[PDB]
Amino acid sequence: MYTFVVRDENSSVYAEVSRLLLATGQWKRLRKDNPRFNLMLGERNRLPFGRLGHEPGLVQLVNYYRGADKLCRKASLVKLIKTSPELSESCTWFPESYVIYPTDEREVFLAAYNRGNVWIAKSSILISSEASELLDFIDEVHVIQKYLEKPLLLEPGHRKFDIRSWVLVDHLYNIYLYREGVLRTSSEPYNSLTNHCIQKENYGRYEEGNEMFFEEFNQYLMDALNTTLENSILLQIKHIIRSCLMCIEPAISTKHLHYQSFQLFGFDFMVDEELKVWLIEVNGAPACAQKLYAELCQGIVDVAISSVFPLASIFIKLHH
Amino acid sequence: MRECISIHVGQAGVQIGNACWELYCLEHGIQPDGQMPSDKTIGGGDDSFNTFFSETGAGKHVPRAVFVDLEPTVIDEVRTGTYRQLFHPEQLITGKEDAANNYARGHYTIGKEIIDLVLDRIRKLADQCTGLQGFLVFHSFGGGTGSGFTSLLMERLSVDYGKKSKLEFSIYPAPQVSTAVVEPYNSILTTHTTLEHSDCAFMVDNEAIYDICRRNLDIERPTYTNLNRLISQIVSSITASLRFDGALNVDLTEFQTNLVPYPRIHFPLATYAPVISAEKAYHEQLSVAEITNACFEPANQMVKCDPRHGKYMACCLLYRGDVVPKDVNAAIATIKTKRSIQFVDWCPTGFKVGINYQPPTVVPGGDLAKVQRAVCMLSNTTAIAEAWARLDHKFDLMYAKRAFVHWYVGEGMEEGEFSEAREDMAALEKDYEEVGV
Amino acid sequence: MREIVHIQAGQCGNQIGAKFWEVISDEHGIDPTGSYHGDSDLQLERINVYYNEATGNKYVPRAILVDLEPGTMDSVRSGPFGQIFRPDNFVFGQSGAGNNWAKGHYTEGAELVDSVLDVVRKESESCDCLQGFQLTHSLGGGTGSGMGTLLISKIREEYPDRIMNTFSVMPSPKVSDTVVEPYNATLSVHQLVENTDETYCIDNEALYDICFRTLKLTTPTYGDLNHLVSATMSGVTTCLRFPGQLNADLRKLAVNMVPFPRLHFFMPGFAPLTSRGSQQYRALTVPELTQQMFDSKNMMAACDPRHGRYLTVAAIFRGRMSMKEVDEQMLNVQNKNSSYFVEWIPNNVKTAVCDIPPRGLKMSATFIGNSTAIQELFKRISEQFTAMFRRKAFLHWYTGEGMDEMEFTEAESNMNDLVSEYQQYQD
Amino acid sequence: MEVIELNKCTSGQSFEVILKPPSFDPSLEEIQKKLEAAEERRKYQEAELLKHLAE
Ligand SMILES: Nc1nc2c(ncn2[C@@H]2O[C@H](COP(=O)(O)OP(=O)(O)OP(=O)(O)O)[C@@H](O)[C@H]2O)c(=O)[nH]1
Ligand SMILES: Nc1ncnc2c1ncn2[C@@H]1O[C@H](COP(=O)(O)OP(=O)(O)CP(=O)(O)O)[C@@H](O)[C@H]1O
Ligand SMILES: Nc1nc2c(ncn2[C@@H]2O[C@H](COP(=O)(O)OP(=O)(O)O)[C@@H](O)[C@H]2O)c(=O)[nH]1
Ligand SMILES: CCNc1nc2c(c(N3CC(=O)Nc4cc(OC)ccc43)n1)CCC2
Ligand SMILES: [Ca+2]
Ligand SMILES: [Mg+2]
Ligand SMILES: [Mg+2]
Ligand SMILES: [Mg+2]
Repeated sequence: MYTFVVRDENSSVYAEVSRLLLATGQWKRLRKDNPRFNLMLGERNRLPFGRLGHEPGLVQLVNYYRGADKLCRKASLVKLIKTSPELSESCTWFPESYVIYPTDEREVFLAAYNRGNVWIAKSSILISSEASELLDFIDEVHVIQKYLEKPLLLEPGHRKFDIRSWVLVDHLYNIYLYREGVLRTSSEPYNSLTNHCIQKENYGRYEEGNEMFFEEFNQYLMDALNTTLENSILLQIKHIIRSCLMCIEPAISTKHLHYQSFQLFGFDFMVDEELKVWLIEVNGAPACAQKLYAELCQGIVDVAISSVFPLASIFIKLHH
Repeated sequence: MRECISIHVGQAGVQIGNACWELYCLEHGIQPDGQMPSDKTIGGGDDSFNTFFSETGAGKHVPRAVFVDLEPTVIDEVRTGTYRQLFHPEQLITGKEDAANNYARGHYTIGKEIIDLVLDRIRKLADQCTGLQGFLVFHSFGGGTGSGFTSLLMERLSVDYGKKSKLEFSIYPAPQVSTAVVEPYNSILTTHTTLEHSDCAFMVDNEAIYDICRRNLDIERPTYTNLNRLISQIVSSITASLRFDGALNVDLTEFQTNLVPYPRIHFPLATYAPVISAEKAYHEQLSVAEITNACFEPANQMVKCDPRHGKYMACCLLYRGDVVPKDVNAAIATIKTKRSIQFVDWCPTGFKVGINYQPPTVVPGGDLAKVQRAVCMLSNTTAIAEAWARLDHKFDLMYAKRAFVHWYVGEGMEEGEFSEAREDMAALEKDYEEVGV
Repeated sequence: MREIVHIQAGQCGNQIGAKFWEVISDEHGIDPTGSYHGDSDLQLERINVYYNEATGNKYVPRAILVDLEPGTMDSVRSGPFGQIFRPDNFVFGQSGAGNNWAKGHYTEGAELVDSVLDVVRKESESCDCLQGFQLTHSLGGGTGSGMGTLLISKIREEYPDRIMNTFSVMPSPKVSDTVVEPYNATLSVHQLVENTDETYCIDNEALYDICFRTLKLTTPTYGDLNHLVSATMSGVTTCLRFPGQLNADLRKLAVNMVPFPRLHFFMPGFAPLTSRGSQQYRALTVPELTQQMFDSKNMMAACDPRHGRYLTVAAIFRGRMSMKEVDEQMLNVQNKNSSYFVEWIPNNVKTAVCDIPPRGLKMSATFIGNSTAIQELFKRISEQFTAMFRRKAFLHWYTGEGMDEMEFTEAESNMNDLVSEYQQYQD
Repeated sequence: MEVIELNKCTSGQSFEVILKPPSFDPSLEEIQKKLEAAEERRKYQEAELLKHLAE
């Protein structure tokens, strides 16, 4: 049989993945620190990548890409886009961002402030028109980013939202976009944060759990704006996912490594008034929507796990 | 000209020393009886190969080497093998019973009985030197002799040869070819005691050499003869600058100067290419760019690790064969654009390059095919700390239960040396992570 | 170099010891007269480990034959290889021990033990570099159990830095001579815990079960049991007798197999299990060897290894076979049953391959396991000990030789401590 | 890239390429003491065994 260990007890995604592996009958779970495993569902912090791939007679696979944190932290994402020629400082789908320590770019940000001047400051939140206002809050590492003052608003409700997309990158560095996304909506009309936790503090007046899925959102775009989700939004989303992961592939690829890696990502996008998509952040240990846990986790076993360890499509492959 | 003395300790050091001196003789044209016709200065001279070979009046070229093992089986094969005429009996030293894979037995119990004899025989070679510059020490981490006695020898060498450099070629333990379960103990114990006495140490993980022999030499179950012939090629690439005309790494001090800015972090990573099977009927020869690009693949490194997730402090490229500088620079320019090569901030981002026009010599009847150009990269990257993390973890698993500790305490060693040695490794891993992140 | 001095004490010790010298003399090409008539020089490269080379290029075993009665040793000298032994190395009394540990250890055996040490000293002084000693004996009788452990204590006194190894045959009511065997075994086990570095636990319960259940022998004899013992003893000593990549000795075996000094009692195994005379026309595949070698039905100690964990494992494969397939099958056993190997001893399974197969088998495998499940053996004997001792039954045989009940109470507690120490590392 | 310190001989040549500039023992007595201290710990443990055997 195949053997695996579980080192992240708080992962809702891979708790389901463990279940599916056990239900196969061909996967056996070992104790956390047993080194004789085929698959590691590793911890989120200080995952010991240096101890993988040194067991004779065991092909070893891990559910995290070493070095992928550059893409999945607010501070390092801004630096990655600014300093990579593939993304460049002229990148058109990432908002104007500046890293601020409480190198640093205070003077460059002020040269942008003096030169609508509403900005947001966040880290791993304050929306202000005055730089000193949000900056004094920082010192009280953060990143200052241009707040998208003109977002696409759903009707009825005049509501703001963000789009979460789940992306699976396997050991061959195939980029798989889960066909099912979710809109994490705000139940309060926009007045010139869409986090699920903040909304549980109206909530589900318009849809269950403040979550609008792609079939309803597409039908809305057809009825309201005479277009589709694929044409107006998804092409840009697939382009952004492709650009980000192809940029860091030489740094994180395990193609010729002694161990192999896959990882599930959660891309968060913002759509503005003119159906223009902006990348907000990338989550390296994302959760799923309750309706989509079964389908996506089964796809993780099929595409990322059973592809390496065979037994006895819901993804859109982003080619490159 | 300044002489270098090679010291081979334990089974691994002796058998690897056999492969190196066999290769040295073929590279310099020295027959097994010690004769060297191309040496027109009979009885002496200060040529570059005299760094490793002294000369008798009859024209015999004798290695400046001493072989020491606590059991005679391995060195007895040197005494009766092809190159038996090369060494005089005084430089082959054997005890009666070995250290039984026990560091404390090789360092304290048995090592105390033989250390003064070994130094006396080392003193005999040093007396033949007009300007001895230091020692090259070959040994394993896992053996009782290669770990225990080497650390005792390294201590006394610092006492008796204070201003001399000392370099190591150390065999990192791999369970696929090891027959001792306590090798993590011996490795941590010998690294702690030797750390302050070694200026530069080249670690070779048997796991990496084993997989290179399986992958690129198509050898299903590689033997020590397979591994050591490959290891000897890499060692020859590293010591070629001491034995041939050139301007890079011309003395032992330059190894520390060019590769080790931080004294404790003195474990450079060696990468070698190309390794081509001699049974390969049709082989297309690799270019300078292809062999230079192969220096940044983990599958060709002496220790499997990911330099992409570390930082470089120094980097040398040692080419052998048809190589000219303009092709190296064109290769480096392309590799810099495509690969993750991050130096530490307080270091210049660059490469020191050495080219020897003589292509690598391969032992006749061996597994390695003759190639027209090869390269050995010596890079001091913090990624090699991955091997310390692996080893210290295996140490922590056994020592948490005090398993096998009674064998070491029974030889006079105190239990406190275990945690004292483990704490030094904890400081070493911390040093690497400070530099690397 | 690396000489081993062999000692066989008592009826059982001499019967399995004679069979051991019969088997390995055939493997090394030595005929009953000590003259070598083999075909390969691998039989001679490490022949000095067990044999002295006499004038005329005769090979004489470095063996010492001890008993308190002449009966069994006269039959050894009458046996097939009885003339190969140095006649001086026959040391025997006339009274016997009557299956009484006290007679072997304190009265009858003490009269004779100095004579044995004189022969031990004579063999050791000729050794270029003595490794240590191996002793064959039973624990249920009086001579091998009582005098054998007295010998071990005095040998350690004179050679404190040498390795002591024993092949110790455990009693079993399935193959029982007297009712006092649990008494003699419990007294001997404490001596072995203190004064041996390695002990192969050879359980007559397991040997009987193998002959009856697996080999389908309805009425097993001691000859049937010793056929399993000699095949096991040949296998465990292979890496001492033949050259290879390992070239092992007794000390390196103890260093790597014994993580705690008192837990040095090994479970031996063997594959394929063969009855005497019955031939093996098809050889076992490497997967079949590996599966049987770890199977409880192949263990020479009646313990369920699934009831414990393996501290360390040593495996010997003999015959012409793929060394790559041996690695894959051995790694498969550990990777598919990893819960039975303690995780605080990394890579605690080591394997060796020898091209020379034993007699009558093209392929064979020998198992040496240090498992915490060996406690089931000492538990079984402790229960049989207590069942009689709670009524002081049959003690008069021992108090008549000067022993006190307190020495039995101490031996009982010592073996129970050993049991709980093995339970400590099983959790 | 700057190529500096080029040296050529008949056997080969060496040089250095810079892509970017930087961005910013125990005495003999003590050895003999510890070796003899371990020997006495051995001789002590051997003495306790012989005492235990004498009992
Ligand atoms: N590459 C290589 N490794 C070896 C060789 N011989 C032994 N080793 C490794 O060295 C370790 C064991 O150390 P040894 O050198 O054999 O032992 P020793 O130094 O002689 O010390 P003792 O025998 O215990 O007294 C194991 O991990 C082996 O894999 C060899 O010839 N080549
Ligand atoms: N540049 C921007 N312009 C407009 N709104 C923004 C914005 N940046 C962030 N927001 C809003 O703030 C909310 C939370 O910000 P952010 O996505 O950085 O936190 P987070 O890390 O908790 C989400 P997750 O962890 O699930 O990826 C977003 O949902 C978005 O609606
Ligand atoms: N396996 C085996 N066990 C034996 C043999 N002979 C005796 N025994 C066992 O040894 C015990 C008797 O001890 P024994 O050696 O005969 O008495 P001793 O001469 O005083 O040592 C009993 O448990 C027997 O089962 C034998 O040839 N083979
Ligand atoms: C009677 C001695 N014959 C012997 N036969 C074998 C081995 C072995 N030794 C000794 C060693 O040198 N290493 C070793 C390591 C180990 O790890 C758990 C276990 C056992 C040993 N001795 C291993 C394979 C067969
Ligand atoms: Ca000369
Ligand atoms: Mg986040
Ligand atoms: Mg050795
Ligand atoms: Mg009897």
